[PDB]
Amino acid sequence: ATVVSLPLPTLPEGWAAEKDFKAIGKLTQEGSSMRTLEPVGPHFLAHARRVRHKRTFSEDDRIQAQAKAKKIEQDSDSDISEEEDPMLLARDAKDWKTQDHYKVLGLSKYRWRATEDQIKRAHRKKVLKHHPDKKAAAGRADDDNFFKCIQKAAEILLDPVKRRQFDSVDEEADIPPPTKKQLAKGNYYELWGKVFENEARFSKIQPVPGFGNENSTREEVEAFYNFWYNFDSWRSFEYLDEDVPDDNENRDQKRHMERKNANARKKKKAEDNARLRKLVEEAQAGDERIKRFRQE
Amino acid sequence: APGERVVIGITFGNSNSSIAHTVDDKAEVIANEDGDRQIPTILSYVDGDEYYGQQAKNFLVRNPKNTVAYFRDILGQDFKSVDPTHNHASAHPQEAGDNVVFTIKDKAEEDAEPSTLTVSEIATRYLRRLVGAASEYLGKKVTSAVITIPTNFTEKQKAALIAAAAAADLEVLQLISEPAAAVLAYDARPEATISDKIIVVADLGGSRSDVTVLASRSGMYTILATVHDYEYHGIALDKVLIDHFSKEFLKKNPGAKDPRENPRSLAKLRLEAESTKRALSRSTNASFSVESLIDGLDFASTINRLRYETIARTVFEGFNRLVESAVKKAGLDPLDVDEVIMSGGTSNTPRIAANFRYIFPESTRILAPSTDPSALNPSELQARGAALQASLIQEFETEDIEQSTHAAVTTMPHVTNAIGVVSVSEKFVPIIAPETAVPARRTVHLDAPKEGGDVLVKVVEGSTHINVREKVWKIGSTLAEAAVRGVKKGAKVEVTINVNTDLTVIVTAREVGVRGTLS
Ligand SMILES: Nc1ncnc2c1ncn2[C@@H]1O[C@H](COP(=O)(O)OP(=O)(O)OP(=O)(O)O)[C@@H](O)[C@H]1O
Ligand SMILES: [Mg+2]
Repeated sequence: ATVVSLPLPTLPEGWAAEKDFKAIGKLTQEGSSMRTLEPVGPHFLAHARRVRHKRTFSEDDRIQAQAKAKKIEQDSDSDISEEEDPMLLARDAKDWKTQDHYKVLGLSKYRWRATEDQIKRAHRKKVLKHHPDKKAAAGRADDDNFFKCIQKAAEILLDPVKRRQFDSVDEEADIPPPTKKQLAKGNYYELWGKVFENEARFSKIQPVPGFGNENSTREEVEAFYNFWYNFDSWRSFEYLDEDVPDDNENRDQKRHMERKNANARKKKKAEDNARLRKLVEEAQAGDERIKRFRQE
Repeated sequence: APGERVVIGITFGNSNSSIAHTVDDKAEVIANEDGDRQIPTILSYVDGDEYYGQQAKNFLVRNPKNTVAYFRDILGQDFKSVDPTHNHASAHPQEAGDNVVFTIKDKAEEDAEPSTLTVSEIATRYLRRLVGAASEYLGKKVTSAVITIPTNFTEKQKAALIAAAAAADLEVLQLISEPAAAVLAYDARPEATISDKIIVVADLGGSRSDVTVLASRSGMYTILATVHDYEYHGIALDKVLIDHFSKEFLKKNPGAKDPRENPRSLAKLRLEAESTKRALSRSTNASFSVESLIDGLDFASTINRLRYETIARTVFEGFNRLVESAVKKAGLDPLDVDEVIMSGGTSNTPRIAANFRYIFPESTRILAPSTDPSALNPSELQARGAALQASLIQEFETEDIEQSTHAAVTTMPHVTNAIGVVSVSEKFVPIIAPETAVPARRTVHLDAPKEGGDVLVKVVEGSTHINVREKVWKIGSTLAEAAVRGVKKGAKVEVTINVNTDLTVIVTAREVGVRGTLS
C-alpha cells in the first residue's frame, strides 16, 4: 500500500448517494488494449496456474485472432527496395567519391528526404543480395566491385554530419529556375513556388514562408520577402576537398594543404550566397503583387 | 524423467555462449575446463580432434579450413536470407537444398576427404560440448536446459534450435528472451523489490545490438518495444582500432605493407585489439604489441581510454540515436523511464554508461557495473536468468509448460489510460498505473483535509503529458465519486481500486468504509 503525502478534497455540502457512492463512468475496449506477455517468471507461473484452473486446455487458435488484433511484428517490405539496376551501374564500376550514391541504394525517389531506418534496411537488403561470399561464388568475380560501392555508400551516408556534407555539396536533386520563355507559359506563382521550397532546406527556421498565389495578403508578401532576403544557410563544400597521399607526414605540408582547401571552401560559400541573392532579386522583379498593393 | 531432470540455463549468442545453474535458489555461472565463463561460440578442428571455446578461438591461425564461427544466426535460415559477412573468414556456406552447409576437415586421417557438415550438425556438436562441460562441472549428466533467444527468431529458427538440442540429447523446456532473462536475474534476487518500473534492456554484444522497452508492473512485464541493430557493435569498435594501429605502424615503419590485406595479419590484429580493448575497459591505460606482424617486423605501442573513446566517438552517438529511436517507437519520453539495465560484454565500458547517465534524468537508475554498486555482470545476466527459469520450471510436466506458454494465458486487454483520484488544495494522483495487466488492485494512502470530516474521493481517468521538460498529469473523464464521513484531522484514508477481468471496477475508500461498483 503506497503512502502519499497529499490531501483529499473536502466533500461539498449537500452531496449524498446510495451507500455514499456514485457511478459516473466505466472502462471501454477503446480505453484498453490487448498485448501479449512473455511466459517467464514465478508470477507468470502463478498466472498460468490460475488460467489452467479456469480454462484447462488453452484455446490458442481461438485467441490467435485476439492476439492478431493489437500486436506488432517485423514488417518485411522489399517491394520498394527491388527498384531496378539497368546496365549494373556501369557494370560494377568502382571509383572513390566520384559516383552516384543514391542509385546503388535505391534512393532516387526519396534522396535527401529519407529516413535512417530505410537507409539501414536498403543497405542490409543489398548486402544480402550482392555479398561477395554469398553470391560471387558462381563466378561473379566483379560482384565485389558492386559490394564495394554499397560499402562506400554505407560509410558516406551513415553519419549525419558527413552525409549532410555530401548532400550539401552535390545533391544533384534540384530544379533549375524557369527563366526560359517557353517555360514561362503557366501560372507564374506556381512556377516559382516550387523552387523556394526545393532550396528552403538550408534555412535556420524550420517553419518557412512559401510564397503563394495572387490572393496572398500584403503581410504575407512582406514576411516572405524579408525572410528570404535575410537568409542564413548551412550549405558547405568540404566534401570537394583535395585528398592527400598517405606517404605525407610533414606538419608543414598538412598545414599548407589545409589552408588551401579552407580558402577554396570560403570562395564556394560566397559564390553560392551571391547566386541565391540573384535568384531572390529575379523573383522580386517578376512579382506583380507589389504593383497591386500600391494600387490599393 | 520430470522428477530426475538435470536442468541448466544457457545463453547462446553470436559471439559467445554461457552456462549457469542454481545453488540454494541463487544463480551461479559455470566455468568450463579452460576456466572461461564467457565461452566463445567457435569450433575448430586439428588433426580430426574437435576443439571449442578459447582453444578454438586461438586456432584460427592454425586452421584456415577447419574453423567455424558466427553460425548462430544461420540456424533455421534459408540460403537467400543468411548473411555471411561476419563469416567471411570462416568456411563459406554452400547452398545444398534449402540448408547451407560448411565444408571442413573433421576426420583424423591426413589424406581423408573433408566432411560437409550442416549448420544443424555444427549447432548439435556445440551444444553437446556445452552440455558435456556442464556435466563435468556438476558431476552429474545434464539432461535439460532453458536457452535464451532474441525476440526475432522465426518459428523455423526455433524448430532448428530444438532439433539441434534433440540431436545433442538435450530437451529444451522453454525458450526465453534475453531481456526477460536479464530482468529476472535482478528481480529474482533476495534483496529485489517488485514495483512498477519502465525498464530499458540495452544488450550490446559483439555482432549485434538489442534495445528493448518493457513496462514492469506487479512483478510482471509487458513488452512495449524492441529494436535490433546490426551496424554498431564490438566488431566496429575493434575495426576502428585495427585501422588506427595500422596507420601508426605503417607510418613508423616506412615502406611496410598494410597488414589489413593479409588474412593472418588482420586476424592477429583483431585478436590483439580485442585483448587491448578489454584491458583498457578494465584499466585506464592499455598496451598494444604484436611480434612479427609481417616480414618479421615487431610492433609495440600504447593507448589510453580517452583516445579510445575519442576515436570511437561516432558509435556513442549511434547508440544514442538508437535509444531515442526505440523510445519514440515505444511512444515514451526519457522522463517516463525508471531503470535502464545495460547488458552484454560491451556494457562494461564506463563511458557508455555515463553517456546514458547524461541522456536520462538522475531519477532514472542506470544498472551498469560502473554506475551502480549492486550491479550484476552484463554477460552473466542472461545465463543466470535462464538458470533461474530452469530451476523454477524443472518440476513441471511438458504438458504444463506447453499450456503455460500458449497465447490463452499471456493475452489480455490492458487498460490504456491511467486510473487515479483528484487531489485539491486551498492534481491527478495515479492509483492504477497505465497499461494494466489482467486483474489489478492497487492501494494508496492519502492525507485528510485540514480538519477532515466529510471527504470526497473522486476517482477519474488520467493521462500523461509533457510540459516544456517536466511531466504532469491531465484529468480526463470522471469514473466514480465516493464520500467518507467524519474523517479525523490528520488521519490517512486508504483507497483501493480493483479492475477485474470482467472489466468491473471496485472502489473502496475506508479511513484508518465506502465501497462501490462500476459495471
Ligand atoms: N569483460 C569485458 N569487458 C569489455 N568488453 C567485453 C568483455 N567481455 C566481452 N566483451 C565484448 O563485448 C561483446 C560481447 O557482448 P555480449 O555478451 O552481449 O555478446 P554475446 O552474448 O557473445 O553475443 P550476442 O551479441 O550475439 O548476444 C564483444 O564485443 C566482446 O568483445
Ligand atoms: Mg548478448
